[PDB]
Amino acid sequence: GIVEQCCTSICSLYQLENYCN
Amino acid sequence: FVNQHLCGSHLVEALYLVCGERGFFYTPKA
Repeated sequence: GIVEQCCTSICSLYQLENYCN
Repeated sequence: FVNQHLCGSHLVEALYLVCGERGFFYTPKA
């Protein structure tokens, strides 16, 4: 999930936008 | 501000700034 991709590991804009509506 | 470890309120703030008027969904347990 988002925590695994952005918190426990380094985040990226590509990944963040996956969570925008 | 995006390319780092973002957790909790710090991650929520990033989604807020990046998504803008589109909004977003935060699911800590996915």
